[PDB]
Amino acid sequence: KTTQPISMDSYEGQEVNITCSHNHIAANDFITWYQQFPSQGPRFFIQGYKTNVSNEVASLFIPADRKSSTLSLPRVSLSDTAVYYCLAWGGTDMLIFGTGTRLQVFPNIQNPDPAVYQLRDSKSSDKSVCLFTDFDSQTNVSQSKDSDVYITDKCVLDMRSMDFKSNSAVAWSNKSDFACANAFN
Amino acid sequence: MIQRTPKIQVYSRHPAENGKSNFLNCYVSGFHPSDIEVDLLKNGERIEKVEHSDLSFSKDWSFYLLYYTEFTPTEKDEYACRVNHVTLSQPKIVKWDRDM
Amino acid sequence: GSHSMRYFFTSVSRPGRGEPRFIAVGYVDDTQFVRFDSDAASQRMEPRAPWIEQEGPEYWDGETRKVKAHSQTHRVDLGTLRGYYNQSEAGSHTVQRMYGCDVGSDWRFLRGYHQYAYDGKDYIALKEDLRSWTAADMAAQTTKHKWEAAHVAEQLRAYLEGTCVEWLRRYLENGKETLQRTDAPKTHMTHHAVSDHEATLRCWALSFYPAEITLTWQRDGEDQTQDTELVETRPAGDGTFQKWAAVVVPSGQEQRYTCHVQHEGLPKPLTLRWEP
Amino acid sequence: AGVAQSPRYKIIEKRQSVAFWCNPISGHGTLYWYQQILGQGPKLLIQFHNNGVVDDSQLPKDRFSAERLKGVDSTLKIQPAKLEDSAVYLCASSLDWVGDGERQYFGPGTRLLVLEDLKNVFPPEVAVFEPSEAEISHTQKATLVCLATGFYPDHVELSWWVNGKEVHSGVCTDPQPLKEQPALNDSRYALSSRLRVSATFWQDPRNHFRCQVQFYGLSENDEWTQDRAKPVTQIVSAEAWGRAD
Amino acid sequence: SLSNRLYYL
Repeated sequence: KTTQPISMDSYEGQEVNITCSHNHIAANDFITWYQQFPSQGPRFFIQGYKTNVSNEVASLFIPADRKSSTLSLPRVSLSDTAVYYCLAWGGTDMLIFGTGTRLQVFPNIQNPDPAVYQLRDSKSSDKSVCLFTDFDSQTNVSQSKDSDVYITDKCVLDMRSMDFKSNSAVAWSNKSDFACANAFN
Repeated sequence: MIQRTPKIQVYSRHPAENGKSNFLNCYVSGFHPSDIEVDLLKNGERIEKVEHSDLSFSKDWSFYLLYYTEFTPTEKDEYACRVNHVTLSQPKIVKWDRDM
Repeated sequence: GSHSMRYFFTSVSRPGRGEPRFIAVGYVDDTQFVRFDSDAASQRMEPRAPWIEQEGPEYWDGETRKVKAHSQTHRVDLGTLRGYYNQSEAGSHTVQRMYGCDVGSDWRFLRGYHQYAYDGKDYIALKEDLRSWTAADMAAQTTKHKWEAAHVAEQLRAYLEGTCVEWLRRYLENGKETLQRTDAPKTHMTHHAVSDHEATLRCWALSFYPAEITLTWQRDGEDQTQDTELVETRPAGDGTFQKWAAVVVPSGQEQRYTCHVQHEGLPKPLTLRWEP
Repeated sequence: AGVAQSPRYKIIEKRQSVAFWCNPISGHGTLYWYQQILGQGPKLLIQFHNNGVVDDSQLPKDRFSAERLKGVDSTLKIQPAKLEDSAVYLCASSLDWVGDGERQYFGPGTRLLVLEDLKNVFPPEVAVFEPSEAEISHTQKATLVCLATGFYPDHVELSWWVNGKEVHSGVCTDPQPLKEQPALNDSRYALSSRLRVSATFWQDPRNHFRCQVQFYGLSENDEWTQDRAKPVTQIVSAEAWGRAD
Repeated sequence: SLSNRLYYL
């Protein structure tokens, strides 16, 4: 049995360290880490034995007594957001994947310009949406299960072309009393 | 490719007493290869109800098997053990001797 | 005091019947506890001892899995050797594997084993230090070179010094009321006269476990070795063992011979002398 | 080289049959079927080497079964399915299943959703909202927004298309959908997306922007008694044209 | 328990 945190948060550009706990590791068992992105299958990430190992994607720190192990993403990208499974097994042994550790990599907004904008249906002007965008990563967007107020959580967009990233949340309602310039409050 | 010939012992599990149930054994040992025919006899006739241990072997790679049946010895019934193998040109029969 | 666990694998090609026969068994000391037979219905590892039955289904699953892997590795091995020894596909050949481990009374590691045989001869085996291989001939030199590059020694070692031992300790505790028992031999002597001249004294040891025993004849308290017959220790059928030793003797000199019996269940060794 | 599986999504009624397919890496002789219940990791269902079952101790034989009769492509099959079988069915291959420890290569999954009744299945409604002139003068950027609505289930895939080509730069779709009615138990979902482009680009009236939502729904051999339109697999889009002012 | 390590000859 491996045991690992259920979730882990992080900002892009930092070093990330997930801890695996495997006290009853068998003496020939290897320590192995799969990474699963959303809606993909798990893929092999890093494997270690009894001596520390680092490839071109991560580092595995393995103590001498091998009761625990530590995976070390050196400098995380938003693209590294995924579940990280930690297995201690060997040879003909089943993979026992467990719960994993859901890593989340939040972005590091270089020039925040927080603003709310209103967009009109490209068809029935009546229908319209509110866009809160350009806010920093410390700005946190509350949900709203109160009446017909619908608010998405922040989603980062990257315009690589111009090396620009932007946090953005969307709110909409069918009510006529729907206001734009407040609705994220 | 090394062949070895079966060694055969034929004996009871418990001290034999006439008219009292016991187990007739026949332990074959030190043979190679594993293909072996074994048959406990009663008055020179195959006994049906004969079970046998799982194939294991010794430190020299030679096989050993116990064949056994339930039986009640008398003072007139003769049991034996007939084993065949590639190393024996004909079946080797070995009478049960209760002092052995 | 001393204890072992050992697994024994035999696989024999049945050219024409295709699927090779594969039989695996497992022992603790001299008591068999698991078996697998490629020809059986169950196609799982089966129990051959009460105490191991208490093991849960995660166990049985995991052993059935492993044993199938064993069966597979051997089916392949059969062919590999066939080619290494440049033999043809018309003959039945035999491959045998044995591994296991040994511990003192402290229940600590003493020795481990991993060894292969092909057609009743040695093939390859792991030396006592479990750091290097002994290749019986030229053919098995090829397996050596491979398993060296593939760091097999290091891994198997860790199994034998580590895993293997822990499971024995467990099996021992779980089967304490059987495996850890010392059944001292029941001993008698018999007298049968071949002639007016010679006569046979037969010294018996029955219902003993474990099977490790020693019977020696001593003339006037000196090891008499010469006019002697000693049958192979044999299994009784009910988990105990049997042995006897014989001396043919000049009649009138019967009380000049003594049978000496050493077995772990006896506080002191036994001395037996024909009583009319 | 990747493992391939078909299909990606499957909606099925309680008590019905379903079948997943996998093609392992060419040569890999051991294949695996795993089941990934949502929020867990994959657990093994069954393991083949060449055409034979090495491990099936944990497979529910009452309903699950599998095949690899030529030792290459495989087919897992549930029949009759139960509600709790709603999972991703993953497939994997290995070179062999013996040795030091063999690295497994996984396919991308088949998402299976088993429903009590197929009457709660609804296609997506798609609107695209055009950039705010506020954003344009403040930033010289222009963020379209796309909204999928009333869709059940989440078997949906939203893509952005500029002038007939799919685009990914400047796009970000909600990693999750939103229960339109969080209260209710089989609620329909909604989903938003954003395409951000330069002002000068959005000002060109020649540029066509399209938001496309593919929905995996019912098929031929599903029954539709409801008077509403049969919620079949379909692609539902919405568009907006660039505007000089 | 059997071993998990199996290597071909």
